[PDB]
Amino acid sequence: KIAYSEIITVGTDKDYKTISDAIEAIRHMERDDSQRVTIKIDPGNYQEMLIVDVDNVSLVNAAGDDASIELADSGVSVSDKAVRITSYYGHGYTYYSMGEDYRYDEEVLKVNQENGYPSVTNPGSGTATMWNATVYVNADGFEAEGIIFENSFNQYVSELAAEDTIVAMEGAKEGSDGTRNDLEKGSTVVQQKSYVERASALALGNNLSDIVFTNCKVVGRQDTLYGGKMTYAEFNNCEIYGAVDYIFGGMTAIFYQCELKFNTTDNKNDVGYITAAQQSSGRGYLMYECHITSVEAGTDVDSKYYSYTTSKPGYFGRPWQANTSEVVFYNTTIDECDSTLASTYGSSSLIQPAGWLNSLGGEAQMYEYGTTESSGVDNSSARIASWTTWTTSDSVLTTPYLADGTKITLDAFRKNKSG
Ligand SMILES: [Mg+2]
Ligand SMILES: [Mg+2]
Ligand SMILES: [Mg+2]
Ligand SMILES: [N+]
Ligand code: NA
Ligand code: NA
Ligand code: NA
Repeated sequence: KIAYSEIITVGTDKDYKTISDAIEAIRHMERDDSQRVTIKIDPGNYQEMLIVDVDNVSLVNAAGDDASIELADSGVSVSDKAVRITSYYGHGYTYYSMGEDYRYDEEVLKVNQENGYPSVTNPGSGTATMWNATVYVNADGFEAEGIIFENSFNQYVSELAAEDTIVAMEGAKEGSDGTRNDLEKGSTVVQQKSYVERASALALGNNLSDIVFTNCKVVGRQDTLYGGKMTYAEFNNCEIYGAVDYIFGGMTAIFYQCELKFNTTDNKNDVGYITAAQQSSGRGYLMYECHITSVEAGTDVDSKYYSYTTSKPGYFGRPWQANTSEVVFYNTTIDECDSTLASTYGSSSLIQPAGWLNSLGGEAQMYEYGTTESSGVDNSSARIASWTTWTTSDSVLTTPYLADGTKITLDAFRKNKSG
């Protein structure tokens, strides 16, 4: 056991050299679980996977109010005032670096590369690996400020990925620019739809409380951000990036004044769906005064595959749990789509007129109140026109009240301490 420290630092001459090392130190502290530990991280690029299994821990950028969450170099780099926590496993591949707990281990890598075979087969999607999440939060009271969480699987070939041995397995998706193992460091060819599969940046476990992200960014494509059932999490002034089902799971979440950025390519089938909610009961997601928008070429993504001023139009979501899942879009501002893509895909709005799809789990309690369309269109009458049990008039609210009478407020989506 080591002493309690309320604040510990990460950086080349700080308390700890890696974020992993700092979390491991917290596991050894003589502290009550109620005593918070803040990990104050120097700006830098941290090629690490983390399991946060310690209560009341914060990850914060040492740059404070002057933190950046900007990407650079077509996704490959970050601002010098950014803290990026990144890793690269995704569905369909096994990795010589992967250890028994499904996380990267440099010592396992060395053994496996000497042996000529991996030691652990990647399950891929699902809760065994948390969709290969970079950061898996499995504790109460977790907070983060000014951090970029990323899975690079469909963003770029990282240093560590290029040095790993990556094995295509069941479900591997690849296009025509080389197999994943053969790509060199810095390649962005993995942004293409033909290489896309599920790879989470950030996953929250189930039954967790008091999780809050502030001024963070979460970077991925398919299944970027997961949160489990009965977890309360808030994302305040964050940026969430993705394509298919990029915010998913059964958490009771608030996205307060977030940028919701479609991270898609020119490929005609590369369409985004913001939410894929999976509640069996109770409250779902509250998207409160968010901005539906797009990534930018040269900072976030490679212009080779992103040729227009916006993403093509996408959708608010596709419910994963039938009937009982819940998402509320409240006071959303929706970009106008690039005029060329608007014509091609039949939508001036960056959200398709139908709004939602039944193509995952079915219909469920998907709501919209107070939309501003920057294009000036009014697609209210078109929303979910093909749905039969949750219909347009259930979804498109004229007053800010849900079907059970609940007023749409932040507090409606926070934990009720008496149960
Ligand atoms: Mg890779
Ligand atoms: Mg597949
Ligand atoms: Mg309305
Ligand atoms: N940026
Ligand atoms: Na860890
Ligand atoms: Na799987
Ligand atoms: Na790298």
